[PDB]
Amino acid sequence: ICKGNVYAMEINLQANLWKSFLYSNVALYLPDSYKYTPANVKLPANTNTYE
Amino acid sequence: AAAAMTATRLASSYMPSSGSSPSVPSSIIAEEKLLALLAELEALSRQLAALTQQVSELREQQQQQNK
Repeated sequence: ICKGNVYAMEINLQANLWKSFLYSNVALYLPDSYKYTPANVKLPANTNTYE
Repeated sequence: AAAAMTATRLASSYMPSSGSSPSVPSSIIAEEKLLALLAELEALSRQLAALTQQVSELREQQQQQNK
């Protein structure tokens, strides 16, 4: 017997969708000056390359 | 045959290699003065080397005179 309300976690569904839409869109399309790079990765020097 | 055709098109481009290939800024006016500077600056190096021998010869001439 549970003895209490049922266990349950909480998630703001609407806010997460709004953030995710905001990130796949414009958040990822800012000019490169707003972008930085992680410490443990190496990127090619060429700026126009997809990588 | 076409693989060669694209290979030369790739080789003939501004930044052809995914490796190190960034751009470089510069100013033509500053470079011209630098190029003129190195001409005179180098000439001074060899001339000052020549003047050393003249003073070197002068020193030995006096010692020979005062031998």
